[PDB]
Amino acid sequence: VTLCSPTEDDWPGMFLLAAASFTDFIGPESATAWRTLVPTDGAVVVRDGSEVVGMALYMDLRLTVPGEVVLPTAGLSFVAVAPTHRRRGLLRAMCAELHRRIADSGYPVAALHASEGGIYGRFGYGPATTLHELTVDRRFARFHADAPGGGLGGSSVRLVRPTEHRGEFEAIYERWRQQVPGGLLRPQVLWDELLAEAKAAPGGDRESFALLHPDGYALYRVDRTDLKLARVSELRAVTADAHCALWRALIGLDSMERISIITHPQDPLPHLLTDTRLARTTWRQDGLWLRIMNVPAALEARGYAHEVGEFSTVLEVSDGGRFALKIGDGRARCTPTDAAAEIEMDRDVLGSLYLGAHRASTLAAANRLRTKDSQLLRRLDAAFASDVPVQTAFEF
Amino acid sequence: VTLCSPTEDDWPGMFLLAAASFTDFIGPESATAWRTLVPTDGAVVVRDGSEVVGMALYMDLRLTVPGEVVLPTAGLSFVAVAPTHRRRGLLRAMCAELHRRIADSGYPVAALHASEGGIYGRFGYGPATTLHELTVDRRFARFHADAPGGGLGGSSVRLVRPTEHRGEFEAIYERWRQQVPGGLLRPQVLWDELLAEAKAAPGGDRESFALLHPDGYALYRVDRTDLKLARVSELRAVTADAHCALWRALIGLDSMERISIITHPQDPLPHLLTDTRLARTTWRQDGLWLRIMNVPAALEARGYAHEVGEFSTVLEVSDGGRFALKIGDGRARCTPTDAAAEIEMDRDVLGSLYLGAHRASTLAAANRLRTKDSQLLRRLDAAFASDVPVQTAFEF
Amino acid sequence: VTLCSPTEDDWPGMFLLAAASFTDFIGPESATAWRTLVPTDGAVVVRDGSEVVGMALYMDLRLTVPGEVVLPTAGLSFVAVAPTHRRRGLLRAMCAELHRRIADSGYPVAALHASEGGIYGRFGYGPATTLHELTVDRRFARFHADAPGGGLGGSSVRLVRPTEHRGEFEAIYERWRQQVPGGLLRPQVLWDELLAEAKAAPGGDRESFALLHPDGYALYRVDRTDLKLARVSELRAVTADAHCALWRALIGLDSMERISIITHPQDPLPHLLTDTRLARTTWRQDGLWLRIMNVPAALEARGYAHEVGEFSTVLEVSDGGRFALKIGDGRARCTPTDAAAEIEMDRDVLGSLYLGAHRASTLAAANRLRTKDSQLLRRLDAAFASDVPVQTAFEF
Amino acid sequence: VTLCSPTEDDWPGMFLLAAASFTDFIGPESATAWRTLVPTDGAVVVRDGSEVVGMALYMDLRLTVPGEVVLPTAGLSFVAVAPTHRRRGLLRAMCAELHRRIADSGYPVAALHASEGGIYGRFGYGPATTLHELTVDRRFARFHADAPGGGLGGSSVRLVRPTEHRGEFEAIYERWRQQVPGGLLRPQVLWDELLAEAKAAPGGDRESFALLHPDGYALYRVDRTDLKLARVSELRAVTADAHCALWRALIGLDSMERISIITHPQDPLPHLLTDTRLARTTWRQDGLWLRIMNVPAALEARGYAHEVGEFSTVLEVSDGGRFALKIGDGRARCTPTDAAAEIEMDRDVLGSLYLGAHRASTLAAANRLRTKDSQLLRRLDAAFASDVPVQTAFEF
Ligand SMILES: CC1=C(c2ccc(Cl)cc2)S(=O)(=O)N=C1NCCCN1CCc2ccccc2C1
Ligand SMILES: CC1=C(c2ccc(Cl)cc2)S(=O)(=O)N=C1NCCCN1CCc2ccccc2C1
Ligand SMILES: CC1=C(c2ccc(Cl)cc2)S(=O)(=O)N=C1NCCCN1CCc2ccccc2C1
Ligand SMILES: CC1=C(c2ccc(Cl)cc2)S(=O)(=O)N=C1NCCCN1CCc2ccccc2C1
Ligand SMILES: [Cl-]
Ligand SMILES: [Cl-]
Ligand SMILES: [Cl-]
Ligand SMILES: [Cl-]
Repeated sequence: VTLCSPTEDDWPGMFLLAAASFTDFIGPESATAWRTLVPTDGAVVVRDGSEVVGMALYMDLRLTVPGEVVLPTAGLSFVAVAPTHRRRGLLRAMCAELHRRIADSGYPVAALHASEGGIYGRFGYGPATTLHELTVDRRFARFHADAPGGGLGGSSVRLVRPTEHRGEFEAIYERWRQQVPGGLLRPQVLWDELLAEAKAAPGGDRESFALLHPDGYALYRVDRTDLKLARVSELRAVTADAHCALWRALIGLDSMERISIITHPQDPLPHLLTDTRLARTTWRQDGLWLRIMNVPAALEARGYAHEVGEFSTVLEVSDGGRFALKIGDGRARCTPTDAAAEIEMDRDVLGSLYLGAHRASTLAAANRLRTKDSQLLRRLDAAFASDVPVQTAFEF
Repeated sequence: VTLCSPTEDDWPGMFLLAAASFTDFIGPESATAWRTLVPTDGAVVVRDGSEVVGMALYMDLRLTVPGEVVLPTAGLSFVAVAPTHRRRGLLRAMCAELHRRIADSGYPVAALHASEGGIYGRFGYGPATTLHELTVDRRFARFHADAPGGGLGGSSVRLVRPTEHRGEFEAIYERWRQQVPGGLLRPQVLWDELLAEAKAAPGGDRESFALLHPDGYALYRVDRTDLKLARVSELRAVTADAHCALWRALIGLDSMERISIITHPQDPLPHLLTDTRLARTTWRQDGLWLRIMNVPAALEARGYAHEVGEFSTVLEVSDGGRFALKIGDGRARCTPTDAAAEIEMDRDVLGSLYLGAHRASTLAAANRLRTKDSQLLRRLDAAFASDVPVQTAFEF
Repeated sequence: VTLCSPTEDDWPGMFLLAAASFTDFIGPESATAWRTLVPTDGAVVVRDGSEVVGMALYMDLRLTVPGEVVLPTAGLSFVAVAPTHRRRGLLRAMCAELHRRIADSGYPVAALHASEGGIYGRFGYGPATTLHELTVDRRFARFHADAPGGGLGGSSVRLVRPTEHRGEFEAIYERWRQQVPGGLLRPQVLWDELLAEAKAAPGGDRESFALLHPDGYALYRVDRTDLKLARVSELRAVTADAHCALWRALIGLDSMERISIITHPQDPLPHLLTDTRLARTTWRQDGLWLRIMNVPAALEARGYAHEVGEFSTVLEVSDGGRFALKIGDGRARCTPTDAAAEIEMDRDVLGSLYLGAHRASTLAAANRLRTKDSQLLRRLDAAFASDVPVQTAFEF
Repeated sequence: VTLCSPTEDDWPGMFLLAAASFTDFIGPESATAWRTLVPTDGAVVVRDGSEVVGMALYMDLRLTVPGEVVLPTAGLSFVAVAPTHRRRGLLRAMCAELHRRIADSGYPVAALHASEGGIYGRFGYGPATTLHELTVDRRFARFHADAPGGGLGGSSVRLVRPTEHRGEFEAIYERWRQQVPGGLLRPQVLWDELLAEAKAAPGGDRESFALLHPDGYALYRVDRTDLKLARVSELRAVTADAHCALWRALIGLDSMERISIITHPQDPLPHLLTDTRLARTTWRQDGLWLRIMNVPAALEARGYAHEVGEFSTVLEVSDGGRFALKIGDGRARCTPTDAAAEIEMDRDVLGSLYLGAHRASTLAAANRLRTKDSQLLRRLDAAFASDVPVQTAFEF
């Protein structure tokens, strides 16, 4: 059993492993498109001794973090171990090799979407965004008097075919992703894939439509089995007017009983309606997971809340070093030290704090971060918070 | 049709209306116990012209708000209009009369639990706490290495009969409620009621048991139909050790598949486990609703976050006046002014901000609070936040 | 933490532990009745250091094994560890103490019903009977021309109240249990309990009725929620005529859609009908578990199939010794030896073979019993088989 | 209404009748492939008077029976009567004609799979194999210490594409079918059909994968709707090592919650696991049905258990004659006699005994076989039993 970078001849075997490992396997053609984001030496395989019995790779991504800072990010994906070779340490060996390559290549952070929640914490990844499914019973939905875009005249939203307005979606999404923590740059190939998913499939998904505003769009389709459910696959809005206008149009889908969307916990939708309860949370789960590869680079690159006054502390990451951390005027300086630690946490915990989705004091209450200073906790809560709520861009 | 305070002879008619209006009607005996919290002139009825066709009352409560400040609070309850007298303006008339009496009596706030989410916003109530149901598949649940109380020796938790340890539950709960925003004083009669609900009922609920720690307790029972589900009706813990220890014991219920609890969005439970996903959010809803009766009294009484630096603004509540609001050193001063408003919101919106459950910037994104200054929004978000997360005490 | 025999003062604490551990806890009064079968020193408890945090006991039973031989049998029951004291080795300590007492008292076998299937194998217990639920859609059920009791005249079965024919049920059951492997003597107190379960409960089970034949009876009741399902709680028949007659009567329950029974895999019911498929197997599970305490006493006491010719072998039980085993003329002699083993198995595997419910060759195919001689396997299969199929008497 | 052998021009009408009669109708192309197994004069049709209103045929098969003896077997299939011509005696007429041709052609046995369980007993067919669905919750599944193939090093199983390893599956299956009662020779055309079913269908079944061992294979696919269920369509293993290894790999399908298989009642899978209950029996049904066409040829051809000592009896089959039956040294001699019968049974009952799936004493308890000698019953039980458990090859 040996570990190495795959040659072109290894890819059919990798696709076989993938097809048997991921029920949602996107298939050879789509896999090949996403492959254009995998750098040279971004992939490892494990051959028996011959067929591939393990694989993993990362893609070159661009992640927005608080303060509208964009970080090069290694996006782990296509991770699989053959059902015949479980419990043999293959995942650990593959992850170790990739992390070495990712660190040596100069990525400050790595990221992934987790197939299960109990696997990646031990490799330093913490859940950093939260997915929130809202299901609206639109038959009762009525907008509040305060909601934007309620006046007389024409509507600002248009019902369109997705493939005919690619440029407008691209430009709107590019604006969104640069200003929202969790945003990812979506390259041309991923727009090819997205629009391909928009068309109907025989025995599969129904046709997708779009609602288009100058400052926002929604892509939706009727559910394949529940014909009174419309599923919004993606809603991106850059202003409050655009967000409200798009939801007015969606609630105008009179043939539907329910509209569902995977969104974030701070989606203002419930407050747009006269009955906030109509926007039911039907599902909650971790979204993006983060491993901080370089602690000082990551902590210095991020913007911090201006409201908290300047403060200094000493942070130890359980293996990843000890640092004097000074935060003031929305910026951090993070330098080596051997002074006594005031805060301790595992590497994964820092990932969970990093985008502002989890509060330091909540993690402290579970003893995932240790300190004897509750004032320090309040300061970390406040500093690491994000002005603009953390969102999830797209799964990879 | 006339409106007045009920006499003793009106109560049988009120119980009839209640039994037909609330499927969860606690019954005459329990209603009579809760009645001991209703002040003289705390109730109104509407007679036809004779039977009672409308009723409403408030109870004298004590609500903890951020900064561990306890406010006298009028708790609206037992609100009903006969199915024969709908759409006749009875609710509006009853609420107006009660609010007048509540304001004249000197309550700074009123509160309630809403039967539906679309009714009480127009009377000035905003949802101020959030209920979060977690369902844990305990068969996979394993505690993180970091979690408290994992070492060798004896356990600190005892399995006990609720009725034999009333004093210990009372004292633990009293500690909890004084330090947590949303906490309510639970008087002797409500402990009588709680322990009465603990016993089994023929054809009804099963017997309740308790898990008792020096600094926490849990009350639970097996679900009446799903015999592999244990429902935690109440878990109150004053330290992280107590909270973890109680959950270790609950996950030790080997005869169960699932443990469910109605808790709050910042419950650290998910982070106690090696797989955070096992703590599934199965339900989300508004808890306590708040109407601020006196804006300056309420805003001055509350503690504010020390992290935000001193700032001043002008707040208009849509009918309830305009105020110069100065916040600094964790305190507010709130005085009358005719200077131009920098922030505007309806009265209900202020209730939703008041305990820290909803962010000003989220409400702004729905246009429920209007300002042209985003720095001011960040400052309000930070100031109104609560060090200790907002929780829900008990339904009334 | 200490282990000892309970005093009278320990029983309230034991009932508390029981009520919290067994959702089907029969309650103090019934527990007290079953207690009459627990010998002096038949119970152990574990106190903290004080409350009981662990308990286990055995009852004095009489088990029929093949050849209509009745063995004194220690029936483990009421086994529980507090949810607060899991993973502390309490079960292992309690089982070790009880097994020592059971062995020293002279029981050749111990037995139990398992709450879960993965717990008791490591303590030497193997599943020895198989429960088979049959559900008959009686609306299509038609008896085969060959089936007994189809001729003209009066019926031999009577519809009766269970409490008025106790003596007849007792005598029929006593005949059944003496001739069927798996049969248990049912003492007077267990008949008191059975007939008490026969009456209706407010909000609980419906009233039970009986169908009575000179050589058989059935006890049944309509399901509490599914009113078109009749559940046969117990059917005991000593002749084929009685068994068929009782099923003719049950299929005569014209108000029902379905009749269900927990029976054994060799129940002839399917073959009584013109469509064997109508007797659907809706559930399959282990029934009685057996631990052979004394290998030679147990193997010598049992009758063996006369069809297999005399043969000799050497059997090793993984800890419980090595024996020269000679089987011929339906009898075994089983003596100590140090000669090379021809068959090896763990103690639990022998329990699974002992009543004839599992074939040696099936267990060999899972490598639970090791031999290099397939002729020996065939001989063991044949010898250990039971003329009269293995059944399950009652749960304890 | 006349009955005759179909001409080429009758087949479109037969396919129409088939498409309207079998919801699982394999379609014209597949029907045409299976047709290659139908001998000249192996089919009958009934025309109105013109369209076909009835049809039936048999295929030339090779069935393995105990003692690894292979018998030519007429496999009835494609049996249908038009919904317009029910209750007209068409089935009886078609079956009578085919049985005459089958008997005259020299087949000792005929066989079928029954659409319903109440139809074929009256034509002499008895259910002779038993299908057992096991559903494994693989998330809890852990192998016993005794289970084969648990040691260190590489795995012996490979994950492969079915179409690329046809030869290896063929050879493994050929070994299996020759040594297992119930085995059927699978000709080249049926391997063409099987591998065609392996590919994905748009709006239909998902792609199939294989797990390949030198001495065994499994074919499986994810369920089309339940994406956490993997269905094993076929598992064939010639050694215990191969069977265990294949199940280790299947339980290694970490993306699945459950693995299901249609197997037989003696599958050792449950005993491979530390918790035998995890292998849940979720479904039970008759598999292959057998009609013995020639009683002495069938009874003489079969091998019998060597364990039972030589014995003689007189068997009457209700229409099919009376015979002196002598069984000894694993062989039977079966000759005509007019001596008094000691055992009587219908022809279908003998089919149910023939492969060892049903015990003579179980059938006696339902009065489906009559004798006044219980020693004789024990001898028949033992003699007709099969060393190697009866299995079901493939449906036809
Ligand atoms: C984009 C994508 C793939 C892909 C394919 C080829 C290449 Cl070169 C790169 C990525 S995929 O793995 O086929 N499933 C994809 N998307 C669906 C949901 C994401 N899942 C997938 C399962 C899996 C497995 C380990 C780790 C994470 C996740 C997150
Ligand atoms: C404590 C209680 C009552 C009560 C009874 C008598 C007296 Cl004097 C005071 C309170 S109750 O109304 O019978 N239902 C109670 N509890 C159950 C859940 C609370 N629901 C109840 C329905 C209802 C109706 C309007 C407004 C709020 C809510 C919140
Ligand atoms: C008869 C009986 C009990 C009993 C009570 C008191 C005395 Cl002194 C003896 C027996 S019981 O434990 O309350 N549940 C009983 N019957 C219901 C089903 C049996 N279950 C029960 C759960 C359990 C727990 C460990 C081991 C086995 C089994 C098998
Ligand atoms: C192989 C096969 C057919 C076939 C087709 C053409 C020829 Cl020439 C021979 C066989 S089939 O009848 O179309 N359905 C087949 N298989 C599916 C399951 C089997 N069912 C089928 C329904 C049916 C109808 C009566 C008797 C038995 C069974 C057992
Ligand atoms: Cl989002
Ligand atoms: Cl709460
Ligand atoms: Cl039984
Ligand atoms: Cl099979």
